[PDB]
Amino acid sequence: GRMHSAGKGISSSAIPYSRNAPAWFKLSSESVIEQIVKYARKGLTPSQIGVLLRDAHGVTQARVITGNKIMRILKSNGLAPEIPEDLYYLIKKAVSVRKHLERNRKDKDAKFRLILIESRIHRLARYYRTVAVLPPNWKYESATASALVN
Amino acid sequence: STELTVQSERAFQKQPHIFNNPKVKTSKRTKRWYKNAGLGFKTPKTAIEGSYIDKKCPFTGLVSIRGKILTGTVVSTKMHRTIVIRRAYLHYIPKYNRYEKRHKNVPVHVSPAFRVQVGDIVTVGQCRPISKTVRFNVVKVSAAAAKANKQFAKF
Amino acid sequence: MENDKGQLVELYVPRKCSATNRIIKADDHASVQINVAKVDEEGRAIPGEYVTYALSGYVRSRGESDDSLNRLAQNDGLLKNVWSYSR
Amino acid sequence: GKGKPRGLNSARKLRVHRRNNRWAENNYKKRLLGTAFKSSPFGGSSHAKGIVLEKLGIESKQPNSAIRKCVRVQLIKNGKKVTAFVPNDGCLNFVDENDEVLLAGFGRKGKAKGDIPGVRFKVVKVSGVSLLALWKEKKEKPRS
Amino acid sequence: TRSSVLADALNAINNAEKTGKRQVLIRPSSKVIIKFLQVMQKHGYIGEFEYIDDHRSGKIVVQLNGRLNKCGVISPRFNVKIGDIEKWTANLLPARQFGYVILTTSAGIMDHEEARRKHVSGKILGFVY
Amino acid sequence: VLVQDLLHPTAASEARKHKLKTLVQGPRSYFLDVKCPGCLNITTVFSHAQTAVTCESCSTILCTPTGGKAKLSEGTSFRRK
RNA sequence: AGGGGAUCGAAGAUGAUCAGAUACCGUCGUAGUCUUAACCAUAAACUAUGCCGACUAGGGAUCGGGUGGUGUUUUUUUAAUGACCCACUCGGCACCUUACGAGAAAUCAAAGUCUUUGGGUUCUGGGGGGAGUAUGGUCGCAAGGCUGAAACUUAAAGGAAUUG
RNA sequence: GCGGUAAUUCCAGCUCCAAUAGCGUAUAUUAAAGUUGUUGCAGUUAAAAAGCUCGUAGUUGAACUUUGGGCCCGGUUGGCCGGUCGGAUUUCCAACGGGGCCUUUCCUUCUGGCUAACCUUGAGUCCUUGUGGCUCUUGGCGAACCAGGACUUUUACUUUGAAAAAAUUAGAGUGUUCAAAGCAGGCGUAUUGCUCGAAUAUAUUAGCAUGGAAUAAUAGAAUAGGACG
RNA sequence: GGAUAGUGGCCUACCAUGGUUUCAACGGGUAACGGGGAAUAAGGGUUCGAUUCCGGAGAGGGAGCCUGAGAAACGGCUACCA
Ligand SMILES: [Mg+2]
Ligand SMILES: [Mg+2]
Ligand SMILES: [Mg+2]
Ligand SMILES: [Mg+2]
Ligand SMILES: [Mg+2]
Ligand SMILES: [Mg+2]
Ligand SMILES: [Mg+2]
Ligand SMILES: [Mg+2]
Ligand SMILES: [Mg+2]
Ligand SMILES: [Mg+2]
Ligand SMILES: [Mg+2]
Ligand SMILES: [Mg+2]
Ligand SMILES: [Mg+2]
Ligand SMILES: [Mg+2]
Ligand SMILES: [Mg+2]
Ligand SMILES: [Mg+2]
Ligand SMILES: [Mg+2]
Ligand SMILES: [Mg+2]
Ligand SMILES: [Mg+2]
Ligand SMILES: [Mg+2]
Ligand SMILES: [Mg+2]
Ligand SMILES: [Mg+2]
Ligand SMILES: [Mg+2]
Ligand SMILES: [Mg+2]
Ligand SMILES: [Mg+2]
Ligand SMILES: [Mg+2]
Ligand SMILES: [Mg+2]
Ligand SMILES: [Mg+2]
Ligand SMILES: [Mg+2]
Ligand SMILES: [Mg+2]
Ligand SMILES: [Mg+2]
Ligand SMILES: [Mg+2]
Ligand SMILES: [Mg+2]
Ligand SMILES: [Mg+2]
Ligand SMILES: [Mg+2]
Ligand SMILES: [Mg+2]
Ligand SMILES: [Mg+2]
Ligand SMILES: [Mg+2]
Ligand SMILES: [Mg+2]
Ligand SMILES: [Zn+2]
Repeated sequence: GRMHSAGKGISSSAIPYSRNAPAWFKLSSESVIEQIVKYARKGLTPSQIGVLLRDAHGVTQARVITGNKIMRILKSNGLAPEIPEDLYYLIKKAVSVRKHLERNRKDKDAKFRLILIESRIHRLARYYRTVAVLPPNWKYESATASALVN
Repeated sequence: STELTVQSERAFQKQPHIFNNPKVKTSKRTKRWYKNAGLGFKTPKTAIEGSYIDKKCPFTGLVSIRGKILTGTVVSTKMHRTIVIRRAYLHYIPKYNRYEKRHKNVPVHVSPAFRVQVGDIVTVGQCRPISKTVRFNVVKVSAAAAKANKQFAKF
Repeated sequence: MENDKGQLVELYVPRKCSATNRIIKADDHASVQINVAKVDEEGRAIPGEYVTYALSGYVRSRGESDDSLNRLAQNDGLLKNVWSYSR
Repeated sequence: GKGKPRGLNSARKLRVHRRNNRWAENNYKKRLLGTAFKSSPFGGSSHAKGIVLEKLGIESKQPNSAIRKCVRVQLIKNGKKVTAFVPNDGCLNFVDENDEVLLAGFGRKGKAKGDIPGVRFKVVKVSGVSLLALWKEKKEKPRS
Repeated sequence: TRSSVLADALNAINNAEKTGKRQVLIRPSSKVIIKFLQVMQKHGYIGEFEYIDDHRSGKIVVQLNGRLNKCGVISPRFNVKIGDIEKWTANLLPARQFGYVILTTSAGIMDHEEARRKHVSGKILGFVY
Repeated sequence: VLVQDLLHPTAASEARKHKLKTLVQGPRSYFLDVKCPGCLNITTVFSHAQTAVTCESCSTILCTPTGGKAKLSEGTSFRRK
C-alpha cells in the first residue's frame, strides 16, 4: 500500500452496485457524449471532465449512461493527447521540481523527491511502452521534458 | 539476408547442374530448382519466386532437414544469412524440488526466402554441419513482426 | 472406535461442548455442565429431569459462556427473545 | 515466510545460498580448502614416521602438576618438526635420539590432548616394534 | 500485496475454528477457493457456505461446525508424481485412516483418495483434517 | 460474538460502518436538484462538488467546495434524488 | 580553501589534590564550535526487532480528516461563522487490561495464527578466541570506509531468570 | 576429571564386565545434526536485519471467460443368493471408476476411399401374456483411420507407454549339509530318458509416443491493416 | 578453392563485423578420468567411485611417420629432450 512512502491510506470511491440506471436520470448517451466532447475540446482532461460532469450535470459514472470510458470516447472522436494524462502530470511535476532544484542547489529534500517522481515516471513509461500506447524506446529525458509538457 | 545484386561475388553464383541452354529461347532467363523439405513445412513462395542463390537453403539448396526440429526465439540478426536464437527452459533441481530458468543460444542458417527480425519465434530443423557452429536451418517463421505498424504516429 | 470385527474398543467417548462441539477432556477442570429443570403445569419444577448443556473451559475463559448459553437454551424454548442472531 | 524464497522457480537462489553458507562449516571448509594436505604435519594421512631429535620434558597444564615425557620428531617425508608424547610409565626409556618412530594422532581432530600443551601426536612404534609390546615385554628393541 | 487468495481463505477458516466461532467472512473468493471449500464440505469439515456478490471478486460466508483441526495451504503448488502422493499424505496428515491431501489435477480439483481412485495426479493445493 | 449472522447485518450497525467495510460496498454521497427562485429551472448538484457549480444561465454560484460535502449557497433549497 | 571566530572549548600551560595524579576539580586557552565551496560515509545511525499482504481481543485518552445533532457557548434580531460537547468512521504517535496464543525467560497485539511445521520477498548468523587482524582489490588529500582470510589456540564463552 | 600417605581412576595381585577368532588405537566419512534447515533452523536481549530511501537483474504477483441439467454404453471390486461337480455366471442390489451423446457447443479442413455403429426395416420370431434376443439385405451416422491437397498461437504440469546391458540393488523359485553364495535342479524303467527353470521390480533428468485440460503462463480485434462468403 | 574417407574456419584467399556473458561468460583451483555403481538405512539427504563391466586416454616426455582395412602404434621406426 502506497508505493513511494510509508502511507497506508485506504481511501477511494466506493462505486455503486447499480451498473445501469439512475432511473431519475433522463437525458441520453447522445447528450452526454456530446457533453464529453466539447469539454475535452476546451482542453479538459478526462478526469476533469468526469468531475465536471459529476457536479454540474447529473453524470454518476460516464461509463454507465454512455457505454464507454471517458478517455476512449475522446480517442474515438480524435481528441487523445500525445501521452496519457497521468504520465503527463508526472512529467509536468518533475519539470516544476527540477526547475526549483536548479534555483535551489542546496535543497536536498527536493533532490530526493525528484528521484522519486522520475522513478515513478520511468516505471510508468515502461508500462505504457509494453502495451504499445507509447512507441518502443520512448523515454523521458530531463533535458527534453520541459518541451514535452509545455 | 542476401538482398540485391545476387551476382555480387568473385565467383558466378548458380545452382549446380541446372543448365539453361542459350540456343533455346526461354521466357524466364534462369531455370530454377527447388524442393519440398518434408515434414509438412511449406516451401515458401519467396523461394520459388526467388532469384537468390544460397546453397544452404532448405528449399533451394543442397542441405536436408533431418533430426531435431526445435523452436526458439530470434535474438540476433547481425550475421549475413544466419541468426542466433535463445532457447529457454526450466531446469529441475531435485533436492529443492523446484526449477531455475536456463537458456542456450543456438546458431542457425537463414535462407533469404525468409525475413526474420529480432523477436520472432522461429522453427528450425537440424541439418548437416553448415559451418563451425551452425547445425540448424530456419524452416518456418511462427511469427511476423510482433505488431510493428501498430505503434505509428498520432491522430 | 470399532475394530476388526464390529467390537467396540477404546474405552470412554468424551462429552462435547454444546457450544463448539469440541471435546471436553479430563484435565479440562474449568468446563461446566448446566442442568436446567423441566417444569410442569403451574410452576413446579419436576425434580430429577433436566434440559442439559455442556460448555468447554475454553469458551467460559473467553467470556462467551453467557451469550452462548442464551442462544442454546432459547432455540430449545427456555428463552423467549433476549438473544439476537443478528448484529 | 521469514526469509528464504519459497517460489517454484527459486531453485538456483536456494542452491547458491546454501553453497555460500556451507563455508561456515568448519569441517566443510577444511575439506575444500585442502587444509589437511596443505598445513598439518602429516600429509592428511593417518600416521607418519619421523626421527627423534631430542627428548623433552613438557610441564603439564593446570590444575595438573607433572612432567609429561615427549619427543621432538622430524617427519621423514616432510622435514616438518613435531613434538609427540610417549604414552605409559617408562617408555621414554625405550626411545633414544636419532631413533625412528611412528607417530599417530591423538584422537581429537587435530587439537591437543589433555593437560599436555602443544602436543597433538603420540608415539606408536620405535625401530619397527611398538611401545606396547616393549612395555608389556613381549618383544625387544632391535640391535642397531 | 495479496499473493495467494486461497491462503487467506484457509487461514481465516482456521482462525475462526481456533477462536470457537461458527462462521467467517472471507474475501475475496475465487473459483479455486470455492472448489477447495467444496471438498472440505463434501467431507463434513464445514457446513454450508454462501457466495455474496459484491460486483467484484466475491465474498464468502462459511458456516463451520467444529470438526476441523486444520485446513492448510501448500505454498508453491509442487508437482506430485502420483507415486509421490504417499509421501505428501504421510508428511502432513495425522494418520493413515482419515484426513485428506487435496490437490489440482487435469481431472479437477480433488482430494488424493479420489485422485487415487481416478488414477490421476498433478500439483498440490493443500490439506484438511 | 461466537455465533452471529454475517449474512444479515442489522441496518444500523451497517449504517455506522465505513463505506468500503459494509457487506457489499456503495457510496454514501447523494445527488440533489437545486434551485434559486430568481430562475425557473433546477440544476442537479453532487453532494461533494469540488467544482463551484455555477447555475444554468445566471453566473450566481450554488455551492462552494469543502473537505467533503459541498456547502450550498446560503439562500436556496433542494431535494435528494 | 575562503570568511567568521561572542561562547564553550580535544591540544598545551598552569593552581591544587595524591604515595604518585600525565586525571577527576579550578585557571589561561590553540584547534574547533558558526558559514560558503568542496571532502569524508561513520554512531548503542536503537524499537539493539526488514518490507508488502491476510487473519486473531478488550478499554479509555490524543493528533489529522470527514459524517451525523429541534448538543453547549459566543448576541444582534435570530442566524452565518468560530471555539466547545456527544456518537460514529478512516488514517497517525502512543498508553492501559488481558491472553485464546508465543517464548529459555525477561516479556510480546506481535516476538501470535510453528513438529497440526509452506501468503510473497530481501538480508545476515552457524562455539569461543585468533580478529574485523593478515593479504589482494577498491574508494579517500588524509584520517580512514567497503570487501575480508588462515595457521594456531581453547571447554567453554554467552543469554534469561533464582536464591544468596 | 584422578594422583600432594587410609588413590572407587596410576603401578600390580585378586575378582568382576563387554565383544569374542577376534578385539584396541590413528585418520577419513556417514548416521546422531532440525549444528547447512527443500522437507526443516536461527537473527529484541544468546552469533545474526545493510543508517536510510530509490532501483536493474532475480524471485513473486487480485478476481472473472462451459458451468449446470438430461440420456445412453460397456467395464472391477463387493454383497446376498449358486446353477455346480475349491470356483462358475445371469438377474436383485448398492459403491467406485472409463467412454460416448443431447443440451446455442470444431471434431483442422475439404476431395474419396471403409464403413462399426441405428434414426433405420425387410421378413418375422427361439420363446416367460413382450422391445427380454441375434442372425438378417434395397431409401437413411462419420470421423475409427487410411492418403492426396490446403493450414495450423506458443509453453509448463500430469498420465500411460515405447526405447532401453549385464553385474550390483529389491525380489520369486531351488534344502549349496547350514549359510555368504551359485543358477541350478527335479523325477524315472537309475540298461540306452523324462522334465520345471534360468522370473519380476526399480531404472526419474533430458529426448520420443499417448491420454488429461484443473492450476500457471503465452498469443488474439481498438488509427480496425479484424472476422467469416 | 584447397585439403579430407567425408561435413565443417579444418586450412587459404577475398569480404564483412561478428560470437559468449549476473540464467555467471572468461579466468583460476581440483590431493578430477566419466559412467554402471559404493557407504550411511524414517523420509529428504550427505559422502565416495584409482579399482572385476561399458566408454575415454596413455605407454619416460614431446613431435613426426612407415606398413596396413584399421595405428598418428611405442613388447614399430625417425628426431629432439631427459
Ligand atoms: Mg492497505
Ligand atoms: Mg518499493
Ligand atoms: Mg484520497
Ligand atoms: Mg556479418
Ligand atoms: Mg564469517
Ligand atoms: Mg623444542
Ligand atoms: Mg574560537
Ligand atoms: Mg592537560
Ligand atoms: Mg602538576
Ligand atoms: Mg598531557
Ligand atoms: Mg556500522
Ligand atoms: Mg535507543
Ligand atoms: Mg486494539
Ligand atoms: Mg461537525
Ligand atoms: Mg578444566
Ligand atoms: Mg538478583
Ligand atoms: Mg595403602
Ligand atoms: Mg588402592
Ligand atoms: Mg585396578
Ligand atoms: Mg565393535
Ligand atoms: Mg518440500
Ligand atoms: Mg542453530
Ligand atoms: Mg547480539
Ligand atoms: Mg534496522
Ligand atoms: Mg492468478
Ligand atoms: Mg515413465
Ligand atoms: Mg535383470
Ligand atoms: Mg567458408
Ligand atoms: Mg571486430
Ligand atoms: Mg556465481
Ligand atoms: Mg588427476
Ligand atoms: Mg568423482
Ligand atoms: Mg571409475
Ligand atoms: Mg590418482
Ligand atoms: Mg594409443
Ligand atoms: Mg615408469
Ligand atoms: Mg611443450
Ligand atoms: Mg607413439
Ligand atoms: Mg601394445
Ligand atoms: Zn439561478
